[PDB]
Amino acid sequence: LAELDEYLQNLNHIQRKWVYLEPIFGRGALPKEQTRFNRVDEDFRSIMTDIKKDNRVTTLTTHAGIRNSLLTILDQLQRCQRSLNEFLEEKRSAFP
Amino acid sequence: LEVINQQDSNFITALELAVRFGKTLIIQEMDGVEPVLYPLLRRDLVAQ
Amino acid sequence: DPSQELQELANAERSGECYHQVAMGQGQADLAIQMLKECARNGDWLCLKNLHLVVSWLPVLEKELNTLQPKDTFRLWLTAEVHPNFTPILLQSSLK
Amino acid sequence: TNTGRVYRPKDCERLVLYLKDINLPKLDKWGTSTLVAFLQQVLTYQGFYDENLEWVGLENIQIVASMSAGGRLGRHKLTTRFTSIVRLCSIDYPEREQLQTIYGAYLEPVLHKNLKNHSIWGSSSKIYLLAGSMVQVYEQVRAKFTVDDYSHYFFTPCILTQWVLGLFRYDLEGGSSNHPLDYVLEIVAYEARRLFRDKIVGAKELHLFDIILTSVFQGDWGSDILDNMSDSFYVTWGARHNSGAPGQPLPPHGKPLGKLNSTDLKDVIKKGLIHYGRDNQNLDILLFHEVLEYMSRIDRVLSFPGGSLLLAGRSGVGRRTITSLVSHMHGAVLFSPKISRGYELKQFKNDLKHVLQLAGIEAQQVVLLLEDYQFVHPTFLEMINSLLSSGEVPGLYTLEELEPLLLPLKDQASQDGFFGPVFNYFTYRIQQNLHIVLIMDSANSNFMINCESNPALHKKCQVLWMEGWSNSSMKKI
Amino acid sequence: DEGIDVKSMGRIFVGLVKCGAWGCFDEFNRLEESVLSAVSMQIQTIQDALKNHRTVCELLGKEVEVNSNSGIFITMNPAGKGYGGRQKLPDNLKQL
Amino acid sequence: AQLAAAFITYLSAAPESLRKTCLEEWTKSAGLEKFDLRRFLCTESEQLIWKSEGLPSDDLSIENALVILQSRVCPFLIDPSSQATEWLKTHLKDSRLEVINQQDSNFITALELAVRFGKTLIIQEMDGVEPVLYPLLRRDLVAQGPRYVVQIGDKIIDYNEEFRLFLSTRNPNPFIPPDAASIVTEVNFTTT
Amino acid sequence: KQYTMNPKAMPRYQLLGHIDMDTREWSDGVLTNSARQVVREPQDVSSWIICDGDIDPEWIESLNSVLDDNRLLTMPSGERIQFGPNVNFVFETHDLSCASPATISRMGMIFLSDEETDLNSLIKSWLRNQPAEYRNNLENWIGDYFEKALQWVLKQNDYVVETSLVGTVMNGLSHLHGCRDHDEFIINLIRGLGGNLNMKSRLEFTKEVFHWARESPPDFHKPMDTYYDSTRGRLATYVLKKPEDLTADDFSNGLTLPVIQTPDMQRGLDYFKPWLSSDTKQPFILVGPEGCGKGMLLRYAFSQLRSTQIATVHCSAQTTSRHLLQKLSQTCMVISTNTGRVYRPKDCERLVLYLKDINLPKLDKWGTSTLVAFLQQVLTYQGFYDENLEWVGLENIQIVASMSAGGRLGRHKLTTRFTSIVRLCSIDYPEREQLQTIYGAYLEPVLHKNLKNHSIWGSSSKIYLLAGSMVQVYEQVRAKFTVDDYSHYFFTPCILTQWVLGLFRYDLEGGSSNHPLDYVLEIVAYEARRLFRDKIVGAKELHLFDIILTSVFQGDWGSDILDNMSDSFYVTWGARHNSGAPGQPLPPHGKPLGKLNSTDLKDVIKKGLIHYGRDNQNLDILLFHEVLEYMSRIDRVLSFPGGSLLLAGRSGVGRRTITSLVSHMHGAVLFSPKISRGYELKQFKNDLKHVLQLAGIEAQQVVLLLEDYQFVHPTFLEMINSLLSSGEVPGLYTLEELEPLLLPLKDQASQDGFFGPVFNYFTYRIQQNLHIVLIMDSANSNFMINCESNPALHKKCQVLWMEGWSNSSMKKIPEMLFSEVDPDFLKSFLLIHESCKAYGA
Ligand SMILES: Nc1ncnc2c1ncn2[C@@H]1O[C@H](COP(=O)(O)OP(=O)(O)O)[C@@H](O)[C@H]1O
Ligand SMILES: Nc1ncnc2c1ncn2[C@@H]1O[C@H](COP(=O)(O)OP(=O)(O)O)[C@@H](O)[C@H]1O
Ligand SMILES: Nc1ncnc2c1ncn2[C@@H]1O[C@H](COP(=O)(O)OP(=O)(O)O)[C@@H](O)[C@H]1O
Repeated sequence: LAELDEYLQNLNHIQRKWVYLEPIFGRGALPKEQTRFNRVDEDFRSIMTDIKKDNRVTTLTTHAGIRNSLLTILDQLQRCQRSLNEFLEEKRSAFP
Repeated sequence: LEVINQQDSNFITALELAVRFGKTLIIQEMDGVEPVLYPLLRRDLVAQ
Repeated sequence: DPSQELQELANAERSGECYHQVAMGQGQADLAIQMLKECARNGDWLCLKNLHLVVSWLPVLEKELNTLQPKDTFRLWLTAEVHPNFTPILLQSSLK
Repeated sequence: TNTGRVYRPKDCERLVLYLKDINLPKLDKWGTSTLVAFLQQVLTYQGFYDENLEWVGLENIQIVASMSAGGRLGRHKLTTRFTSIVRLCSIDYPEREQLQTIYGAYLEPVLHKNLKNHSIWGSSSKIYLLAGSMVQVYEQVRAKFTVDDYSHYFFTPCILTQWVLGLFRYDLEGGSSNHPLDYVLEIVAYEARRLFRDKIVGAKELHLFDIILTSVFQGDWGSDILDNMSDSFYVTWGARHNSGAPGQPLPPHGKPLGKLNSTDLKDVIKKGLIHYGRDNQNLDILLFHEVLEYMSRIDRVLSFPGGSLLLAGRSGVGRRTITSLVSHMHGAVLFSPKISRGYELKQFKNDLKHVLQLAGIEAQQVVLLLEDYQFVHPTFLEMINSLLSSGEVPGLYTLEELEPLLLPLKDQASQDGFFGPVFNYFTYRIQQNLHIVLIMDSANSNFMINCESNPALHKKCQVLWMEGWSNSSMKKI
Repeated sequence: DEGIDVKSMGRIFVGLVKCGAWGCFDEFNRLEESVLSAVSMQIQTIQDALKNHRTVCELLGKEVEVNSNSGIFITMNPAGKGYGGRQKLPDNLKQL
Repeated sequence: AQLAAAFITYLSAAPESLRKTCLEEWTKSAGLEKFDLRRFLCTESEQLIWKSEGLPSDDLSIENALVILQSRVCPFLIDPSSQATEWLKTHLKDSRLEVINQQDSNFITALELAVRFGKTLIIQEMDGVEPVLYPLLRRDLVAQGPRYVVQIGDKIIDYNEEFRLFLSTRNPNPFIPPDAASIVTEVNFTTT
Repeated sequence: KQYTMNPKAMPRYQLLGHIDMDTREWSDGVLTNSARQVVREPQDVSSWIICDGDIDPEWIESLNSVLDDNRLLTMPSGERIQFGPNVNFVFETHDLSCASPATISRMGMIFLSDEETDLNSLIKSWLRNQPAEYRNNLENWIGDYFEKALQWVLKQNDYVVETSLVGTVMNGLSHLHGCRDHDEFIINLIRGLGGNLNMKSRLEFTKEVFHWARESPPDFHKPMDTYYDSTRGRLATYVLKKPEDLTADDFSNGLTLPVIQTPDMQRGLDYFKPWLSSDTKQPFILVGPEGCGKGMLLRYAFSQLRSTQIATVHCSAQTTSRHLLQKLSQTCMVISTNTGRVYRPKDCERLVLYLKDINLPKLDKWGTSTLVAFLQQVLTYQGFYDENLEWVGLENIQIVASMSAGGRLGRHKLTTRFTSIVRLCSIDYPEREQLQTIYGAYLEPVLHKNLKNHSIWGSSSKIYLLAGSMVQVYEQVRAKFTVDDYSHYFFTPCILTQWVLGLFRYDLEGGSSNHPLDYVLEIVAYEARRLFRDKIVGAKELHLFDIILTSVFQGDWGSDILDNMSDSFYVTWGARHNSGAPGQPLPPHGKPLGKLNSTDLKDVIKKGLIHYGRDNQNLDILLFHEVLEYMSRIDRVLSFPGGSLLLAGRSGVGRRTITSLVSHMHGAVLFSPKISRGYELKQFKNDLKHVLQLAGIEAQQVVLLLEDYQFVHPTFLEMINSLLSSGEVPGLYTLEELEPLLLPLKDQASQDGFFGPVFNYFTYRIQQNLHIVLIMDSANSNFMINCESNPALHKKCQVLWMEGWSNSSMKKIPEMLFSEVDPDFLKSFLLIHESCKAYGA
């Protein structure tokens, strides 16, 4: 249970942030951002395909080392946030 | 002048004194070209 | 408050808004020196204010006063408060 | 586990040890290598006797090794015990009709990243024809030279790959629309000249190679295209948009190059020479055509990411003098170990730890310099052979001394996109940020042995053949 | 509170002059002292832009568009016998 | 010689009433109530040559210019108006000289050149005693055969025998601790 | 849904959040995170953010907009988080002396009193937690003995550390559970209550308790020492236990000294024994006057244990959370159970954090230390908010801290929150009849490791008499001097211990059978002279001290024994068996010493001075009596394992010159950081890493040298204070940079017999192999502050008082500048200088 709790409590973060950051990089594609987010896209959709295969909840305890996959996806999303700072200030200057 | 032997115990110390004080140096029992004595035999002079 | 009299004097004697002023606070000193040099070259005036808070800045100010080569009609206006541990050298080289 | 301790790959399922060379390790005086005996033990019994008196198993490991055909020297033959356990096959050289297609489809985009929409370049029959011409050159050069002449007439299509990836360096802009055949063909001929030509020893072979090159360029188009650009010097010192020193990470194709003159390069050399003699020994360097050639050739290789040199020449001629000057003009730190009485190998290991630390942590562009009088113990060429070929020095660091040192690299490792552990990133930074210079005398007795006994020592680094001034310039001195 | 940056107050002021809302700066007393001094120059610039009916003011480099139905207020206590650690406001800033 | 040494080694700091009282007490202590010292130590021709350049003609200025005969230690010029400094860098024209400012960009480089080449060095805008200049103001000379080297920060630098160091000051207070004042002799140009 | 902050332990920028200054990047905080977690939750919730900590206005006024009529929390970035109709904040606290009445009028309030509490209603539940084998007798004895003894203690109110009522109750109770009979229960009650009083009241407390008990013991004289035994039913005999295991191998470590089991040490152990057993997990704090015997006795009780793991941390005026956190996390596992990650001691069962000083850390300007607030958080809630936004628990940790009585300056007082949670008592100075026995039983074996079978020495009445004489000296010196004179008239029996362990250094061989009284008594008087005398400033006090010393030696035996050995110089340079440099590990008592002469020492100095001027600056050093004295005194302290000096004197006199010479003559490397323009603290950290690496790996004897002009940033004295006192520099190395560096030490760690981890061995090598020299000017302005603000800076290192040459030697200096009317010149020089001293000379 100590493993399964941390795995779920990371995967919900990853799901929410991926749902957030799909359409922005989809619409205004700058490729230096796009390569980053495509690698994160691949690393998430590859996990979710194997969850589509077997949906038993204790399979996440017995996948092929998912822990570093989850932590690296979170870290790369943090870094693309730090890349998005400039565009955030652009839209903040847009609408008051 | 100072004259020194090759297989001698105080070689590098006396070599330092001969480079500093401006001696004229003669070495006795050389068996070839020492590894130490290459930039001194060449010209390797950084200025201060 | 001397500021209104200085403003009316700068409006009377000069025109085109040559009057430039900078208060002294956290993060204004290193642009204060640049504006000091620039308005020394331009010959325009400069009004520093509140030189009783930044007490460990005034050696830089007296060094730059000794160093610079002003023009004609340049006038430097200060504004300080009564404060122990002040520096004598700029008190020597000023009206009070 | 139960039944003895075991090793298992972390965070994966099928770890793959990719052994690069199998013919190359060393027999004893009976014919049995300990390496191939060890791998026979592993692939038969899935374990090994580790030291401190305990068997240690393995769990999930493949071994996929490589080799060349046992033709040359230094290629031992394998025992039949190790051969018939595991699988094998063979493959052949990509032939000419294939290589024309490979390098046509390389030569179209690297050209067409600029001037894509212009007159003659485009409509890629000509792009195919240039590649076919270079393949014809490569084939006739391999037809006229062999390995029985000297230790290093190396000819693989690695040369063609490095050749056609050299062309990022040149201002091929063509906005000022030239002739424009000559402006790019002379560029091509110069790059081919400084790749193929500068390793041929005898003068008559140099003249034969000139006849080959000219006969190709005339059989492809008419005559008289190479004619007179022998005074050209494509050097870093002057190009489009002022090549011009800051910018300590390197470009992916080195600093770009541009056309110059002789006398202008003379003034640039004199300026940098004055600035060198300020803080060094004041140099009484003369000038003649060959020194201009030599400094151009050292610049256009030391301004490449991961370049090294083998300087084979007579004694007495200036080689360390010109390389010290170019190392000062490009701001790279030059380092050479200063020998003393008590030479060891521990000394050399500490100096290599110094250089590797600086060049692989602080991203600084470094030039390492070893000459003949410093190789005072016979394993030094082997360490330099490894550090040239791979990027590591084996058995140098321990395990505990890598995490407090590579610990400040995880951040840039995270931001850059490079995955795996931190040590591969460290090795990649060393491969990008470290230059090696070997000055070796030509007519030393041990030169043939120390060019045959380290094969990467003439596969990694370009080998300039400095031996012999002209008859013309010794008159002018 | 806490002594926040003068750029951090500057961006708040940019938001207030672009939207048109009354900043009711509760507890303007307890703020770090030199921050008050730089804020004084900022407020003076904004109030000049209001009084001369200016459409384009300029602080922190950019040309921030100021709104005509704007406004700034503070609320504070006097630093009496038991009102804790609060620093006394500058005289210039009181004159605004 | 006792009186002439005691004046130099003590009283270049005190106000002139203390100079008068102490010289009178010492002069009565010896018993020779005549016998002044500014004529004993210098003659008329050197005084008028010093006056020919811009030295102030007071008793205080001339006695202060007599105290910088001292070369056991470094002289320290407290000087509100820069006439005495102009005079000293006037009549030290003949030997080698460089003059540098305190808050200057090339301070340590020019300091290295002044220690090596054997210059005579004058520093303008000193605000006290620098942390760098402590072993040079003291005696810290490790020998390398016949020569001597001295520590300046991280470098190792040859101490040329022609090294003479003076330094000016624009405000009587700042700055001496009681550690960098027992090696540096202090001179106060004052209007009396 | 409960969220629990403690707002004083963590710093402000973690609590309320803050901004990275250069990046403009909002870092989150603790209760900003908690506010986001509560506004996530749906409408059918309720949550109570609780701030169980003390109150300062400069953070509690940050919540005025939350506790408003409005309901809103604001970030400094401009982000503003609302709140619904659900949330409440609950502020447990102690008092509101320091809160502005905006908050007091802003929020609701509940009051409690000391009249509403029911003591019996807490006695009953504790009685209900008893295992039903003694409860009849315990209730029968509590119900008629407890209330009288509680109300009499609340009547006296002479208790040394301030507690509430509940605290006095728990101190009374936690020394009881497991009494058998009535006479044992009386003594358990006495040890429960009377530990918090002082000795003016403890005696009559015992008198009234035994008198209003059944009977009186046979301990009618000094009744503090009644030893109830379970075996016979004995009440009281105080017996002295003398050891007989005494060699010089016991004294090899400076610590682990042989504890003489005196009755007061038995009373301390009888106090300690009920609380350190594995059934009563109790935190407790000793109180003692400074230098009395706390750490030694607590280490003895640590050694009596079974499977513990001691980790002593010396706290000081800079000790924060992260220092104890890393001292824990070096020797403690990280195992991830359910309900959050936790820490567990490796390879043991009961880890003990031994906090050395509690009065000494630093208040802010309201009165609340963050250290004691953090330890309050730990001892109440068994966890802490680690950074990177995650609660982290603890599992099996005691806290046994120490302190001195709050008499001097730099000793703050403790809050009553932290005092009445945990246990305490106090102990007293070992008095004179005890100390005579301690140092008699020290002075017999260290003498009798040689000349054991001879004439006068032996028949240990004389050995007792010498110790009694030195105790008389120590008492009269403490009678004639105080701390109001200067910062450093330090007088604990640590001085007597260092004094009588100095006597290993001397050739007391006596094979050539002397007088032999004078040969050892002059040795004793010289050691006493160079320990006590050389820190007295004024000359008249020096003469008074001479009268004291001589009056003692004459009142003990006749007259005229000290008479004329002022020309003696016990120096390393010459002894028995040719002291004489190799031998880089040090002897356990330093290099041995021996008698010399003046002129012979002059030749030894001239030889070493020639050899120094060979490879250095050639020195024009003169000679007079005072320089001979000064070089002898520097040698006899720098030839001690772990010695350091504080050189307090005028400027200009040679101090670095003599210490550089003695550092060359003993072959020790001398190191001093050479300042440049860009001074930093990173520079100083790298230079300290250099010195610590050399001196703690390569076993080399090193002399470190710092002077006044190098302290260019005000934390340098604090780092030197720590590196003197403990042996470590806190927060210097990381965790990863200790294993590839201490990795070559496990082999000698295995062979030598030293256990525990490798880092304690590294610290022990640094404590044996590193000398510190501080040259400080006397009449600097900051000298008093930097002798008062670092207390170990005059407890660790011996302080020589170099100020002022004689009148006699300043006459002799020109006479040595004469050949290299005569007396009238010389006496004129002296009078000129004596008149010129009134301006700085
Ligand atoms: N082109 C040149 N003009 C003038 N001097 C030269 C030239 N080439 C070499 N030298 C002389 O050669 C010396 C340096 O030789 P070096 O570079 O050490 O030879 P190597 O490279 O074989 O070790 C210098 O003193 C220099 O004067
Ligand atoms: N009963 C005793 N017998 C012998 N020596 C003692 C006794 N009590 C105290 N001492 C001496 O007093 C010293 C007490 O040190 P301690 O009080 O632990 O230092 P601190 O006050 O810094 O904790 C010990 O080193 C020991 O030598
Ligand atoms: N006893 C002495 N005999 C001769 N010279 C001395 C003596 N004591 C000090 N000096 C002089 O003092 C100078 C060194 O002073 P220093 O030791 O630096 O003072 P401090 O220890 O206060 O820094 C040397 O030049 C030395 O000539």
